[PDB]
Amino acid sequence: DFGIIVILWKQVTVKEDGKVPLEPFLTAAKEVLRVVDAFGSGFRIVKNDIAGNIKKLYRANQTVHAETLQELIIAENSPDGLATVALLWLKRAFQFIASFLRRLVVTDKSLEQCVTEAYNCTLRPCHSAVIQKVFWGGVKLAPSRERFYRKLHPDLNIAKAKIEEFLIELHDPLCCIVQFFFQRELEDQCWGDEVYQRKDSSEWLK
Repeated sequence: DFGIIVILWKQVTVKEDGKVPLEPFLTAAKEVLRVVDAFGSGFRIVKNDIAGNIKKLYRANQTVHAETLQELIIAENSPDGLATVALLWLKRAFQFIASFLRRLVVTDKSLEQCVTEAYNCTLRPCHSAVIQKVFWGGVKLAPSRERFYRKLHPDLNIAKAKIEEFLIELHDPLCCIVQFFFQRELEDQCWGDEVYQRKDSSEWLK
């Protein structure tokens, strides 16, 4: 039922006010772990990042009861806030996953090459030398594109189409959070994938 990731991300509606609803975001965030699981144990760092930071954002909102991500981060008003740090790293992980999957579905590069390029433009500068070496060790455990697709859905054509549909629905909420983190001067290292992060949520397809 991989296609549920598209439905859940479509529920993360960014309206004209440019705020991301918190509960729909976290519900859809958890589904991104499917993508990560299809890569396997070489994505342990990314997996634990995403899962740990989802849980921290629920914990950071337990008393604040913010309706939107922006409201929660504004409430904390600190770069060391527990939601603020958790969302920094969840944002970066989703910029990595978006870049990896964009390259996978638009190019004929190997899956290992797609993940290398994705890492390089997202999480790599955020990682110490020793953690980069752990990540490269996990990239050695990369599956093929086809194995990875089939872990998502047994039909390769459905897996590819649904990754593309997911990328469209991830785009606006993610790019809104990326912009917000610049507005608040919270992101100093990870710039992400310039093609994906263009304004239109389907520009990257071309």
